[PDB]
Amino acid sequence: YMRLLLMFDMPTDTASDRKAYRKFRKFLINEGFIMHQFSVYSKILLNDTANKAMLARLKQNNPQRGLITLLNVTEKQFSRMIYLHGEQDNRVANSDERIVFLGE
Amino acid sequence: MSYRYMRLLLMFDMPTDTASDRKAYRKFRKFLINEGFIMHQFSVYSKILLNDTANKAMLARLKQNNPQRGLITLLNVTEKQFSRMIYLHGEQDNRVANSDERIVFLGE
Amino acid sequence: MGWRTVVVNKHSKLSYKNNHLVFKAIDHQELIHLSEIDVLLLETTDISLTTMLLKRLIDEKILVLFCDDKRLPIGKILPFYGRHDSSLQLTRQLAWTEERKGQVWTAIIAQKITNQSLHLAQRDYGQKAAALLAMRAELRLFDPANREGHAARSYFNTLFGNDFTREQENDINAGLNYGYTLLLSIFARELVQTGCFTQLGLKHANQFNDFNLASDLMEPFRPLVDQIIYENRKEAFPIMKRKLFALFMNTYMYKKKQMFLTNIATDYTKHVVKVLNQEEEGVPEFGI
Amino acid sequence: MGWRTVVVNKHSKLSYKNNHLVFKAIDHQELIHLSEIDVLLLETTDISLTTMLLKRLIDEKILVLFCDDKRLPIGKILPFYGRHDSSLQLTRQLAWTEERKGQVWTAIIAQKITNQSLHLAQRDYGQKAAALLAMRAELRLFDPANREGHAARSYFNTLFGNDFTREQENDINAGLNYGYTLLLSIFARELVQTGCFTQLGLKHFNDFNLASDLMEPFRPLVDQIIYENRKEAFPIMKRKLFALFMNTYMYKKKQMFLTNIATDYTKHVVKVLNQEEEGVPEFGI
Amino acid sequence: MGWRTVVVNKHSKLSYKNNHLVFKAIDHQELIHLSEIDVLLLETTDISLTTMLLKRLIDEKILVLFCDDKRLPIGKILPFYGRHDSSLQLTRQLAWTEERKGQVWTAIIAQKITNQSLHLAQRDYGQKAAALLAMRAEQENDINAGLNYGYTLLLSIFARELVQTGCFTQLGLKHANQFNDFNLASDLMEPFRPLVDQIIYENRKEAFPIMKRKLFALFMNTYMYKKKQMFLTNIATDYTKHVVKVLNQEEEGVPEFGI
Amino acid sequence: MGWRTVVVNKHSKLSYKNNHLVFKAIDHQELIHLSEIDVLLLETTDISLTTMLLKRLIDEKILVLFCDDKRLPIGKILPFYGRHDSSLQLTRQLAWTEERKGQVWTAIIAQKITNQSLHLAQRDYGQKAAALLAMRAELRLFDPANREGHAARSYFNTLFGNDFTREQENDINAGLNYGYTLLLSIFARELVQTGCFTQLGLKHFNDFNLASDLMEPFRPLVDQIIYENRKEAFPIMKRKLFALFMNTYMYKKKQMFLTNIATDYTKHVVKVLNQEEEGVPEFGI
DNA sequence: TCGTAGCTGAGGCCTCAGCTACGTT
DNA sequence: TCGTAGCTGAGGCCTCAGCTACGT
Ligand SMILES: [Mg+2]
Ligand SMILES: [Mg+2]
Repeated sequence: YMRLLLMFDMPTDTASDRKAYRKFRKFLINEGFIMHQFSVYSKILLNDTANKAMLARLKQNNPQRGLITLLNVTEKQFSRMIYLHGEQDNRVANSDERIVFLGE
Repeated sequence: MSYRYMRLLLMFDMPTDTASDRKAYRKFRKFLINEGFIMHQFSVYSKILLNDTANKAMLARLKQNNPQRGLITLLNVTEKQFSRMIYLHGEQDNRVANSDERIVFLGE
Repeated sequence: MGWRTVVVNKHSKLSYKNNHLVFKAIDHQELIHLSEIDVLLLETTDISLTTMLLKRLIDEKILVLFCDDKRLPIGKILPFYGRHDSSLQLTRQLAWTEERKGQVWTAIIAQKITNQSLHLAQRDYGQKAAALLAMRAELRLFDPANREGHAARSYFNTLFGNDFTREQENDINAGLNYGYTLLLSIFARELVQTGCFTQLGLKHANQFNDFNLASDLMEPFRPLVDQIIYENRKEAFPIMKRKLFALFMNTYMYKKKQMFLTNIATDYTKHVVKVLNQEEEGVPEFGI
Repeated sequence: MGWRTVVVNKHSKLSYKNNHLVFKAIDHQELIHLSEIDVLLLETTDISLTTMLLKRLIDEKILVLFCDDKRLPIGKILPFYGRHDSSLQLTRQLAWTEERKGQVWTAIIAQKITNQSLHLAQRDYGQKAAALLAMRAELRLFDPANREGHAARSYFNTLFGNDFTREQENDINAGLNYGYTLLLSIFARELVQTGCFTQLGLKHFNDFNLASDLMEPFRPLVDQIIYENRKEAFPIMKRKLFALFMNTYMYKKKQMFLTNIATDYTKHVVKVLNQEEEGVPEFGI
Repeated sequence: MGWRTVVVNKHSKLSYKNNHLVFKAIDHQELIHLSEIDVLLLETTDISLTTMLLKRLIDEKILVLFCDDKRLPIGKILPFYGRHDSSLQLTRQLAWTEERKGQVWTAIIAQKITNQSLHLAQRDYGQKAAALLAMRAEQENDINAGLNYGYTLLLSIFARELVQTGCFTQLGLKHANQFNDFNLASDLMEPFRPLVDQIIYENRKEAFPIMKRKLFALFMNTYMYKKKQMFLTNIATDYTKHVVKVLNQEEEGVPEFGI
Repeated sequence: MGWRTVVVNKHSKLSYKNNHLVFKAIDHQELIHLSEIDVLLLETTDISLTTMLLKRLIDEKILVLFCDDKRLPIGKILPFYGRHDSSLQLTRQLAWTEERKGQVWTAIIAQKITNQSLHLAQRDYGQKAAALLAMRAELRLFDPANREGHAARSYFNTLFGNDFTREQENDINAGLNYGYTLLLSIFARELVQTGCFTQLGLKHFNDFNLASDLMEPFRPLVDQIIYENRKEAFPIMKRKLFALFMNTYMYKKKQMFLTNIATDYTKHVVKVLNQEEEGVPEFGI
């Protein structure tokens, strides 16, 4: 039960660089990553198989640019995120709860 | 699990709109550097902490120097996790500041 | 694939975009990645959705449930195909021997009675419970003596009183039925995935309905609803309905591991289907 | 309970009002009373509909079918309480005798060969055409001698040259295949409507063998169009192929549109497979 | 409470910036946060540093060691003021009774001889070891060079801790600065000497440079003290602060270190 | 083993070459032979030095002192092997008799009162000045009657008005205190050089009471400068106070610079506190 | 009232080299 | 050849509303 934390700093210098970024960022959205903060994304992943799978997919869609970096946080750790200022993203996509209501 | 040489991960998005906003940021970022945080990536900093007590201490200091702007967010990663950081592209920062080893040579 | 049970009950508009379900209501909007979704329950009549979304919901084998204006379930999406090539399993299902169907159905109804008994024991009816094991022992192929129904009567009498009958028209039955429909839709899904038709029950084929086979496979799991409803037998219907979603959250002992209900159902179903094809010899077991 | 099979394939919004299905929007609007509806087929991914309507569609035990982006059926609504009358056809399909499947399949294949021949004759190959009739006459149950394939070879050779094979990767085959997929999706649709499963053909992979089997005699309709445009680029064949949905074709003595034919043909073939009728319906070109 | 022992060997310039030590060479550059630093060892004569940095190194009570051209230690920074108000402990140290200094010094020297014995026993001299316990109820080579290096390390540690408590290191409990400016540190470190003896014994076969490295173990290893595994400098702090208490007569009973 | 006390306070770089200390600043460069050096005092935070030099400074047992940014001493190099001769002064300071500390402290306080009086006379208060001499004459060991404080009150009243108190928060006091801190750091420095500890004054919270005690007679030097600029803003008093480091003052029979006086005064006071001499040295304004 | 992919330009986020003013209640 | 605090402007990072071209 985990959260993959993906962090990039990618170049914008040239139009190939930018294209590569837009492609990559698309891949991320399609893959169900949530922007927590600019340049910083998180995908909730269920178990080990999902992870090794996701990592392989990332490697295939690697835009060989910039600094792109991944961390594996446990759900426990990620939900304990201290908000020094500003408030939490309450989208359901960002929780780990089994049952979900769209307005009860 | 351990947190022994844990790593606090600090992530901000702070407004630049007005000069008070910018001042607040520079103050905050200074606090961070002075407190021994390392820029891993642009809006993203990490401070190695020795144990949990050091953390609760650091958290209290952060709260006191809170700029009251933007989205500022903290996560506790275990040493194990942080050293397993997968570098999808680009390469690691080999500063001593970024290792956890007690004995350090400046050219051995 | 997934784990989320997504319940919708606000006036809203569901769409699809980039592998996400898209929910839009006046106050707010939400995006949820399909790979995270196990079940989509459309509780109300104020919801509007697109055929695009429904295609995709079928692709990712998501259980979709529709409800009436009293928020009771009245139907499901039934995909025609898949896993591909489902054809293989079809030709095998048609080949299922009458004798074997019997062994399996009876083995399964036996697990139910057992679980009914365990449930009674769990409520300190050591006696009535032991009586149901007696009935189990007297089962013959396809239960021509209807021990199933006798067990069922005694079971419910002991749990809810001698006045109680499964018919009709109280809160307790309404909840029991809601629950059973949930179980039904789960196994219906899994069966179709294996390449079977849910129309064909092991004992009655499709004489009475289009989902008998799901109805047959879910038998041993019925007491899971019985437990929840018994515990909330004092409550109003809306509270039973909610407490029943526990089935999708809780974890249950199965093959020596604590597993989630839908995962169990998948294994159980796929494995039952194997022993019906005669690729294997011992029906899998669910106990409570 | 009704009679209408309501097919939707325009970008639209379905709703419910006063016992009517409500279909919008501009250019076109329409109201249809639910008591008149037997089946609602949602052919495309363009449509949007309401849970209110779906509740009511379930109340009146209307068969609701969904399709994918290639307009093939992929599922239906399954009510928990009650049943549409297509359910009955399943029990019958499972009962289809091996002998009868044979008679029907062979009868159908025979119509194909005939139509292949007529097509050849129409291109002034009086000779090669007559040869295919010879092959037709030598058909036995389930064509174990594979006259079908021989007819097919000769047919295509005469039309597109001895160098031509149907395996080879060119514009002509691409169009032929596009056209056949169109025919497939049509019959797939109709079969499911009748309450059948498309997955198992009369002669035995594919999820649509049975559609593949029923559409056999209609193949030459594509063959004609492609032959006529054999000189053109693929995109032009693709467009000229939409003719199938516009043109009208001789069937049961009346000029009818292709989908109407398919509906009759299918529903009637299914009858003779159930043994409620004798005599397969005929399509000629 | 810092933990890093930072050893410098390369021609370089040390600076201070934003609570960091700043190290600059060819083309190696490095920043280290002072709060992480326990000890700074300046091994060579090719290093240049600033009085700013040294002020800050004294503020954060970091042990700074200097070496000669053979890379042996020859001195350390001795702060004058090691707490707030250190004056309080000074007036108490001057009040230390001759009788009590005796009890404490003897108690400490006893711990040493015990630990020497335990060390002998650990090398299977059950006999000679037992002989040293009897005493308790009553040249110019690589081995000594290492022993002395090690003892200087221990000395600088306790010197530091003593000053922090507000004491003067000059005044030994028996000998009160007659021979040394650090007799009191020399006195407190006595029971810890065998820690060096062990390391040197184990490497008695090796060349001096290998003994020197193996000795840094003291700053990394952990040792049994008051029932807990602790790092050497943390022990030294507790041990020292607690010894000072029993000399002021704010408690009874010298703390104990065993090996 | 040497005689020079070498004070550094300019932004600079210290090196070693051929038995010399090497001093380099923007323009100024200077070489000094180590055998001539008794003490090296690093007064400021702008200085850079080498471990080579420090090794050699330890070899020749030179006393090396470091300071903080207020130019007060905070530590020294402690060699492991030998000893500079300032070590000996510690054992002597601990031996300072209570009776003698009294004689010296009182003698010193008396010089202060005298200088306060001379300052008043210099401002044409012949009268109030003579009154302070009366107070001086009534001093006893350790001033239990607090004539010091009475002299101080009257002194400041006459100079800055009867509404003036030294506890009030104004520009005049801010400058007076700045000035006194300057004097303090000077004597703190000199005391440590002699081998003493600054922490404990002759008469008993501060880490520098003893410096505070020795600087007493020099206080009026600040009082003069501030009085003269009592009309000005604080920043102007601060600058005019640097005069202390430039001006020359009568001491012994010679015009000397302040720090040179402080060095002599301090070393000599320390001598009479060790009882190697009789007769406290005198500073008059 | 169905989806996709890809680019642009406006506008906010973020760091760093380089400059000025300052330096013992 | 020592530091700080505070601001600026050059220049790269990052997202998003809005548009075009497209799709059995
Ligand atoms: Mg970034
Ligand atoms: Mg950021």
